[PDB]
Amino acid sequence: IREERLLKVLRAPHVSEKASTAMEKSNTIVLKVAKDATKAEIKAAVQKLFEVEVEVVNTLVVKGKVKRHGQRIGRRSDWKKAYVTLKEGQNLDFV
Amino acid sequence: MKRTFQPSVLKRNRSHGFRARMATKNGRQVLARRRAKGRARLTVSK
Amino acid sequence: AVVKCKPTSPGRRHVVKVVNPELHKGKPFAPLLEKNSKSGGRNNNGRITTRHIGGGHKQAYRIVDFKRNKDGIPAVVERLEYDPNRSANIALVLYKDGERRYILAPKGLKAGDQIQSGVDAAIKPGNTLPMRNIPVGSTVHNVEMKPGKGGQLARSAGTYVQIVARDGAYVTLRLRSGEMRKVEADCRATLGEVGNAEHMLRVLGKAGAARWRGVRPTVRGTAMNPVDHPHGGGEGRNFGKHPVTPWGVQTKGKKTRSNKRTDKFIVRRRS
RNA sequence: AGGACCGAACCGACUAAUGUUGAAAAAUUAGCGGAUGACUUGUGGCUGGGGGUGAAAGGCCAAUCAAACCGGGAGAUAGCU
RNA sequence: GCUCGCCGGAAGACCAAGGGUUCCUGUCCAACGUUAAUCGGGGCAGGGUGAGUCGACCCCUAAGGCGAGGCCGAAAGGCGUAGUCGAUGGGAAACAGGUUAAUAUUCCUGUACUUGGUGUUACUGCGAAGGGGGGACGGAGAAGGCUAUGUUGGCCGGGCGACGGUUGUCCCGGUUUAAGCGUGUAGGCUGGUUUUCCAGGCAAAUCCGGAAAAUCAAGGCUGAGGCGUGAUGACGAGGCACUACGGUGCUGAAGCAACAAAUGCCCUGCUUCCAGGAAAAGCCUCUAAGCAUCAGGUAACAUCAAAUCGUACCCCAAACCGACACAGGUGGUCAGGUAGAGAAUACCAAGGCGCUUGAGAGAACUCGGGUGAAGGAACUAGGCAAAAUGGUGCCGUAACUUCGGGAGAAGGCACGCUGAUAUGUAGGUGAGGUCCCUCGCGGAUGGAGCUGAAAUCAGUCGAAGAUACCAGCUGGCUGCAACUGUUUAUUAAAAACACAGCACUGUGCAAACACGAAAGUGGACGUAUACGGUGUGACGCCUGCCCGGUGCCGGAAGGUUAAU
Repeated sequence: IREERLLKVLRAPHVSEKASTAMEKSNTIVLKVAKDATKAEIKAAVQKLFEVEVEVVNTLVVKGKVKRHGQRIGRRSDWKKAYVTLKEGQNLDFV
Repeated sequence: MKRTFQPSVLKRNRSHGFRARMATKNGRQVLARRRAKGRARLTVSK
Repeated sequence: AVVKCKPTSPGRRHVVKVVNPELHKGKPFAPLLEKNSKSGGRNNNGRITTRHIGGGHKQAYRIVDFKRNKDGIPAVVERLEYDPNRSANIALVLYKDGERRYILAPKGLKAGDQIQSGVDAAIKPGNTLPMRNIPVGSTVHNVEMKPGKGGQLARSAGTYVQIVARDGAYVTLRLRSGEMRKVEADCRATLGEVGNAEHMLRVLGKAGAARWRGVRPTVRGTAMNPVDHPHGGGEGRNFGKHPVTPWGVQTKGKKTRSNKRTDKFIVRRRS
């Protein structure tokens, strides 16, 4: 793979109680990634950018909720969530 | 009792879906009329 | 074995069924089978072009050889089978070289019978040959109307054709309908008759039976409304007109045959 | 063996009452007919209005049918109110 | 929180469809919720859907669709060939336990499995869009083998109990454990093996089919379940510690046996019937073009890959279809106890609910019921509705009949409990032992335990023993229709329609006919014992007269007549 694509994959750390739970207990981190990225590219991109060892990447797609602002009905955008399993010898960095 | 609309997606889309219209002269005329009235959605699509 | 039923239920009463004990119980010969779909009597416009058809049990097309063109090579009769596609029974026969074909099962045929086809063949039932080599007056079935095309005439159970004349290129046949027709002598035919001639005896006894055979109910015209039929409603039971088909053409006696092509062949009408 | 018998699911609709600005634009309750077959039901397909389809009642074709629905001719015509 | 009550072949649990966030938490109460609402499927904010092995995708086709060329058609367009799509069908593989406020066959623990890619090694004739097998198929029936599952006993933990009695033949609870891997049983199917020839399988074939010898009798294929392992593991009543009283952590007994038993599996089997019961790919083999120490194939070990999308929640419904939080409608799956023929019914279990206005009063009248003196259809269009009948066994049963029926005709008799025959019988299952063995999931003997009808005799209670729910009213005469069916969705279910059968008539195959300006298609891959049309409508007895009228069929002599 090209690195240029990589740096475009990973949007953001996902923060929540489930997230923290897996991160502590099972050694796993949770990411909002570009809607189109795949398990290959996420494995690559973490292993590259955080420089730590990925075991496997499980993913899902979150359908955005439907909202009302001032009677108007909008739709929050979709996105993709990735549970990323780290091989155990790793210990977390948050930058 | 059993009413008239028993929904199905595959049915809905084969009957009225975009491609189904585009198949024929008449259908493309429908899609012409709609584009001319300026609808929000032409056909039934998800 | 044509047999009546003891009436254990009103339906079973009039039923006459024809049990041929000699028939093969168990599956046909697969490599000789085809897929067949029922049309509901409906053409490629989906309209009903022929009424009263549909339902019926599912059937598989047995591929029956009407050309009988594998020549001068003896073949022996392995077994008799039931063909759902037609009135008559059929035979599964084995040519010496290792080929099997289905044929129409003629009378006098049973497991073990040697038969054969070609110009040279002996005259005994179940043998086929071009007709100038057939004794005049002899009885035959599965007759072609054009050389090499395959059999068309007398394929039904018990039917047959008598050969009444040989003149030049044209033999004259007495057709089963009673009508004298010329056919060119170079068309192969098959000796004897079609078997299971007792097919016509069997009685259905109950509407359900007819419905298995793919036949749907038939509404008498004069029962319908004046819009649906020419025979039309009336108050109570009323007729008033000469009988016609649903499209208005006169029935009960009107000759509908029109061809000027095939005329030179037909000697005389049936009567 | 059976368009066999008794009988639940299942399919149907014979009577009675209630309901009739309904709990329901065709139901409910109590009984009633078929219930291994001409049965019943799921998914998909086919037949289109001077047509379909009809075990035929002019029934049925989107709660509209002795000729559907929608847009057009169209401001049809109306010695009638 | 406690009692009460309803559903339990559902008012429970899981899906598909359809919906699309309704899921879970916090927070709020205007509107929404037929009342209040602190509550909600309402408002606002946050969280939530984790897959090589579950689905979709994908591979393969059905009906049907589109359809290069092609045929046809004023134009648009119609039909269809090669193709290419199209699941409701065929196609590789994962299980038990643990965990969240909300996902889990996906996460975690353990234990596996499949298909591909590269690699090595050993061996090696590999190659297809062509060939052949396989895939691959109906209804009905039968009943033998089992399992899910349940009941009792043994076992283990606890219990001596608000009121007489309860250290016992007593009471309560648990007695759970999968895929996989090894084994090869009840059963089903089939002769086997070797050699020579034949060209039928569009060309080729060592494979299929055909023929001929030779030879052997066991051989192969299939197969539920059991047993073993999986598992010193898990789960496990409970107990011991702490607790924000919501839970967390540790510890952890027994964990067997007999019997009954499916509608599930063996079984796509077996027996029988006629109405004669999909296609294609993966899959196995044969070779043609070809390629030959290359390539490619076979096995073991290593190694990598298995992409993407769906996954929350509702689905007998307050979330789908009905304008509503609507007494309606919606396919598939699971199927506990006692009674019972039963998935009916009545009462309960697991589990879910009390149907989103109450509170009084206890008139007329309406609705849904219960009971009734004496009479018993006198009611009324009409016994409409109500009542009554109602079960199992045995006895009994008419005219008439197409000999089957009618018939459940009608009518009647016994029916509870307890004891004995027998401290539980007839049967059903079949342990221990002994013998045999081609030694095993074997055979015979064997009868402990376990289960368990029915009857007879004797006694006993009650007005009543088929005590409830449940569960035929019957008979006599006659119209019509033979019969089962079908019909006016939403006032008509019939005597109407269909019907098996009967008759007429058309039609020689490029069939009549039907749909199409045409091509084409149905009729039919049928062929006069076939096909269409009309009438009649089982069966039984029969179907009489009339050709003047209209019609149809035959005739060509004359008379008459169109274009030219």
